[PDB]
Amino acid sequence: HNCFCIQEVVSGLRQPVGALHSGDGSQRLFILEKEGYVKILTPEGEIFKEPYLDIHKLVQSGIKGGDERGLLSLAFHPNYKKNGKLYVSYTTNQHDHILRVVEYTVSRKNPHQVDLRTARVFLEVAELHRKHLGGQLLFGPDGFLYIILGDGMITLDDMESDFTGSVLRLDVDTDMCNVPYSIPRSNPHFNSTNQPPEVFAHGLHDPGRCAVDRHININLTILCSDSNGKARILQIIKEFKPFSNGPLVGGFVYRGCQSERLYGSYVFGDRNGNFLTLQQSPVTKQWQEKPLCLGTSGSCRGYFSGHILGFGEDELGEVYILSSSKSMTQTHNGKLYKIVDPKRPLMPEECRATVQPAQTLTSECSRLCRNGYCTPTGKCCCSPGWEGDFCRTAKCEPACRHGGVCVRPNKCLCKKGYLGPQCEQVD
Amino acid sequence: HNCFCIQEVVSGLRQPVGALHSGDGSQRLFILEKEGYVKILTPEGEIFKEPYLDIHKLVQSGIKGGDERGLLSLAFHPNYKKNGKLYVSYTTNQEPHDHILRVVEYTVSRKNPHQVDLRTARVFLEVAELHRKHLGGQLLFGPDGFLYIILGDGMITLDDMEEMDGLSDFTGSVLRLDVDTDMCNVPYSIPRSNPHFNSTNQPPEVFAHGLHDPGRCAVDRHPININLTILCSDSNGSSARILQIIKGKDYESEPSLLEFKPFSNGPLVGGFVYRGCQSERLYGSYVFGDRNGNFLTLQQSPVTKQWQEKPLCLGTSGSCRGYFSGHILGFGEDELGEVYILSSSKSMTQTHNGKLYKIVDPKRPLMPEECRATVQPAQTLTSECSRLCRNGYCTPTGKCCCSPGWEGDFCRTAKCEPACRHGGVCVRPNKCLCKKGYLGPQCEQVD
Amino acid sequence: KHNCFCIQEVVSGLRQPVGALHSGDGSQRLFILEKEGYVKILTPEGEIFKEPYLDIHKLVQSGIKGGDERGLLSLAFHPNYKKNGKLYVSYTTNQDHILRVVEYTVSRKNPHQVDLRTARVFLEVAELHRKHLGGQLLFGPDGFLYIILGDGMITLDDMEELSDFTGSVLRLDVDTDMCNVPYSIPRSNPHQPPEVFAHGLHDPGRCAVDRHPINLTILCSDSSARILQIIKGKDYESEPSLLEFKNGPLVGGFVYRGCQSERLYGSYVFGDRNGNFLTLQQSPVTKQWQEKPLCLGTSGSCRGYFSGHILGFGEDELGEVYILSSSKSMTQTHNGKLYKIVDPKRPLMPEECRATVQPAQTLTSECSRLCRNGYCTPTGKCCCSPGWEGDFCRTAKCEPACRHGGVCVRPNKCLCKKGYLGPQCEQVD
Ligand SMILES: O=C(O)[C@@H]1O[C@@H](O[C@H]2[C@H](O)[C@@H](COS(=O)(=O)O)O[C@H](O[C@H]3[C@H](O)[C@@H](OS(=O)(=O)O)[C@H](O[C@H]4[C@H](O)[C@@H](NS(=O)(=O)O)[C@@H](O[C@H]5[C@H](O)[C@@H](OS(=O)(=O)O)[C@H](O[C@H]6[C@H](O)[C@@H](NS(=O)(=O)O)[C@@H](O[C@H]7[C@H](O)[C@@H](OS(=O)(=O)O)[C@H](O[C@H]8[C@H](O)[C@@H](NS(=O)(=O)O)[C@@H](O)O[C@@H]8COS(=O)(=O)O)O[C@H]7C(=O)O)O[C@@H]6COS(=O)(=O)O)O[C@H]5C(=O)O)O[C@@H]4COS(=O)(=O)O)O[C@H]3C(=O)O)[C@@H]2NS(=O)(=O)O)[C@H](OS(=O)(=O)O)[C@@H](O)[C@@H]1O
Repeated sequence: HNCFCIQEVVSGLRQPVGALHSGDGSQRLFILEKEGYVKILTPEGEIFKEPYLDIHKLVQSGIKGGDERGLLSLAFHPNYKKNGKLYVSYTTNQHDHILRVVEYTVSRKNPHQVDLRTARVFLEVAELHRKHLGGQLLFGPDGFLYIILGDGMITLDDMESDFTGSVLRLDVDTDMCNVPYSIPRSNPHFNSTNQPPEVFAHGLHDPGRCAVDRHININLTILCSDSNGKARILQIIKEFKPFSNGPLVGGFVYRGCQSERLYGSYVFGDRNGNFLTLQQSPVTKQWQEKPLCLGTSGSCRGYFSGHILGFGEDELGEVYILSSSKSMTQTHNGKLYKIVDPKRPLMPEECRATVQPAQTLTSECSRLCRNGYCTPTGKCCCSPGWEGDFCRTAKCEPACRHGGVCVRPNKCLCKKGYLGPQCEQVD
Repeated sequence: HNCFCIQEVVSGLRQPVGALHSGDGSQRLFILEKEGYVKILTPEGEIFKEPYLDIHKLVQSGIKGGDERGLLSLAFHPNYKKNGKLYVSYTTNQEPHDHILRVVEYTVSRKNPHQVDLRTARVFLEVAELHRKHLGGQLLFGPDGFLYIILGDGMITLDDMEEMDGLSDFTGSVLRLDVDTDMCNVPYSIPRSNPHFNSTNQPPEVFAHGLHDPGRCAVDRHPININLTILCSDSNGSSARILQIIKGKDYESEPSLLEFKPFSNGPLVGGFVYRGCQSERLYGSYVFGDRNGNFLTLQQSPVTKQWQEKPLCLGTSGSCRGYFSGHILGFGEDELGEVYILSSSKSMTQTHNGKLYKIVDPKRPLMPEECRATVQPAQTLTSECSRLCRNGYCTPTGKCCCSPGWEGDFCRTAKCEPACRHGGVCVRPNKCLCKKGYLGPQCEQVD
Repeated sequence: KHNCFCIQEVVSGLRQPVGALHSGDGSQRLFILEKEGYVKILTPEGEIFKEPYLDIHKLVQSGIKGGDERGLLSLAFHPNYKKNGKLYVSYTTNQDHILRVVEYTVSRKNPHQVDLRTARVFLEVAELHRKHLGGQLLFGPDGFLYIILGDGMITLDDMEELSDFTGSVLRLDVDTDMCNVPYSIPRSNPHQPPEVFAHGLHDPGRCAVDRHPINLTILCSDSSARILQIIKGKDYESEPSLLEFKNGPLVGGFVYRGCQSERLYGSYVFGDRNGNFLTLQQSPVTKQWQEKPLCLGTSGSCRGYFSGHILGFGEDELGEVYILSSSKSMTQTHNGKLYKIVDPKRPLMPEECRATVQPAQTLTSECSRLCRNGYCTPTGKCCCSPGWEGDFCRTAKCEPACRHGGVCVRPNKCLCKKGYLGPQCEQVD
């Protein structure tokens, strides 16, 4: 057989929706739980007791299976190793609910938990329903943040926002302390003032997890599965197939090292673990499906528990399955499964990488900027009432007098003998 | 009424940390900048363009407020007018540890009395440091002629010591070295009066220990039947305490000479003993002050011999004002004995506008008849050592210590080992200039 | 150099300071004059108020070239300013140009700002050139206003006309009740136009004015150096200096009547552009004038020099004197400085020189409180605007008069009784 196999890595999870790495060399795997938690899995296989991110109070999650509200996606800044920037999309309530896209920053004190005080709202998408929400975040090799939103089943209500069913592309590397993101010049509606500049492409309804090929001859490829009504696949570069009888969870482009034959393949799978591969003809540019099969080889088995909720990718490129059921949710037993090529060793010699354990932030901005926030580029944006280079000097208007010092905004520390808000009074 | 006043002398300084004179009669004031500069203020009120000392590349200085790294202290040898010797303590990181607190000896340029010859650096001590607070390192000479070094505890915990990675037996102690030595191996010798000079357990340099985060210490010279008095402010952990320094005491287990809750604007920056001339009433008094210019006087009860704090007030009299800009960073004393405060703020640092302020007694003239002194302008080095000793270094006493490969009274003759042969001349150490007919590194072979 | 004085910097960041003075209201404020047309307040604690005391830089024509004397020239506070808030200002404007002397009044709402609407033009002297302008304002111990004007004109220019006032010392009485003319002529004036008290000056520096003398004394410098004593009805053309001395010509002078310096009391001090000072003192024995040099020397922080060139002098309410300096370099950098003269032989605050600040109060006179449709004379009489009459000008005047019992509410506006129409209620309905 040419089949692959599924190996259980961890269990005891709650409604896992995805997993990914930070690209800092630490080979940590960050697991997303719908209720609003992000947990760390170390390379030795331990789950840290303290969540990396706990926002379950902010997050509105649904009870019933099929309620898509919750924590949707996470993307680490391409330069997270130096600036500790990460991005999160979740649902909350204030007009049913509102889909947020927020930036967070890792604690300068602890590289394994996020400083919750560093939240910055980037986008707030008004939502009217609880399905077709999308919410995937990813960075392209251009360095830009892509946001993939469903349509939220809005149509006649649209006549009465404007971001649903589109792929947004923001530039998070801005110096303007006014706006959290700037629009890249390449966007199709930059400075048009008729369509939103953030919109890069539209027309999505209920997209699954999109496969992201990163490859020279082409910069970036995003393939999405989509099921408006009972499936179709869509390409964004720099209707694609008549397959039937499926509802696809999503897909990935395998760039791992354990499987030689799977390299470069687009893999898609449905709720029940039926996997297919997509192959484009370089000659005819037409897409074709071949099933990918699972079979048991010792410990790694040709099956897994429950239903697929999302996919994972570690820093070495190996891909994962995240599963749960209605039985596994109340029992608090979601699982993380690795996809293995049983034809190949578990650690082929060429696939070894040395763990570089995660270090605290070393950048000049995080170290000295305290009365404001740090942009991903490093500019320290001061809070109101501060103006230093790192916002360390307070502003007092009117100025402190009789030698007073402006210690905090509009607060004068007077010398003995001088009173009043600006030390203007004598005796 | 009975207040003092504060007079601005110069501005445009960069994070000044202290000021002092060289005792050579020139009435120059040397101002210390944290980033690693020493500037000269002439008696006529001029700041020289060229710094007296520029070691800002050597110096590791800190950005954060509360980051104490930088140029810490300076002390002129008691005989600087004759030998041009000065001592400097700064933090650097060029040699495990966080940074290293060095105490170095420099010597004024023999061509220019207003610049120090940077090539004459001699490292005396290198104290490994682990943190960036409680590390203050004040340098001063007592009337014994010895160099006192006052080091904080560098916030080094007891478990840090159990590894003894960087020896740092010196933190939290007062070191006392004898710099007037002739041994060219060691830079300083230990005075026999030291309490541990033979003890193989305690360090011989340690004169007293038990300090944590001491401010600038007041140095009375009695210029009261005792030879030496040194008072330091100290923060045991907030409830500021003041300490008298006497041979071989441990100030975790020694009574603090006074304890008073702070004024809440800041802990005590430090203090001085006023031996100036402009103010009659202030003579002999111990003054201490906090970050915000709250000044105290220490007065002993003749009845109980107990010390007590008494406040001093500031008030405006024309140009002389009862306030000043920013926060106190350090103190100053000129050659006539008048005391100064150096101030800066967060706003004054980026503007590069630290200031030097003179403390004035407005009840007295600015130049009372008796306080007049004649300026003796600084002269270049005339000592026999600086003039003739060229292949080595000069000890503060005058002995010329040769570099490896040199000998002579003033190290003027090179050494060749093995010696040059057949009339050859030893021109540089281990280089023979042979006469024609004789070859080889020592002219040993005959042709 | 045992007897020198010293210079202590008080404030900087000024722009072309030309003088400083106090208001004699007990507040110990020091009012600094900036050439471009500003007057700034320096508090005794050494602060400069953000808002100027007087901002007339739009009205003022000031000069660019070094040696162009146009700008704000002088300021003098009325001797009773604490009660009536009257001040006088001399500046140049061009509507070559015209040297104006105007009266202002401190805002009834704010004692630290001048009500710009209370201007009263007293004199308008036509000028033809930009040098030799003088224009010093001062009140003598007689209570009269003295105005000291230079002359930048030539005889050919006189015939082509305009100013009967240039090169004279005018003496006006500002304490008048006549609402027609802003000033009346004192009977003692030698009555040249009646305003002239003495004439014949050319290019005078700042004149010293002694108080606490039995006599009246005003000394002026004039262009080795020439100094003049001013007396009623005197022609100073071709008149010798009091003494011969001798280096720049003299900027001006003052009489030290301060308290910090014992030895300097009663002396006249003069200085040139570069800080070379001389002193004139009358001998108590023979009443004769005598010259003594005054030197500057460093005493610790107090220094025997200063930056740039002297532009004018200052005097605070306690009588201590000041130097105002700038250079061609300090003007572009916008860094003029105010320097205090100190006697280092004496304490900075001698026991006997202490005075308590009486902070400035809003106007309390009956006139400023009740006179609303006119202006207040320094005496207290309320002078009505056209179309108003009465003790406090509170009753409007209607011409022709209102008829049929109508009430004259606003000037030439009748409030008619029911049954009567028209601008004077002349028509019956
Ligand atoms: O403000 C205030 O005040 C408020 O507050 C609050 O409140 C709330 C709360 O909260 C909640 C809770 O909470 S807690 O606390 O408790 O936690 O509650 C509430 O609410 C909620 C609830 O729930 C309710 O209400 S009440 O009142 O009632 O209670 C509601 O709910 C709802 C929902 O919402 C809806 N949805 S939507 O979307 O529309 O909106 C619905 O649901 C439905 C649907 O359908 C679904 O869902 S989802 O999610 O998905 O969307 C589900 O479904 C299901 C079904 O039904 C079933 N069936 S049965 O019959 O069994 O029943 C199943 O399935 C099935 C079927 O049939 C199929 O399927 S399908 O898809 O098609 O449908 C299939 O078929 C099959 C067959 O069957 C066979 N045959 S036989 O015969 O044998 O059977 C064969 O043929 O085979 C086939 C196959 O086929 S295929 O497909 O495969 O080809 O299958 C079957 C089976 O069985 O298997 O199942 C499903 C699933 O399930 S689950 O579990 O997931 O669910 O569901 C449904 C139902 O209905 O159930 O509806 C619901 C109900 O409604 S009513 O009417 O009732 O109203 O609402 C909710 C909400 O959310 O709200 C409360 N309220 S109150 O007022 O009451 O108080 C809140 O807040 S928070 O914070 O919480 O948020 C709010 O409200 C406010 O704020």
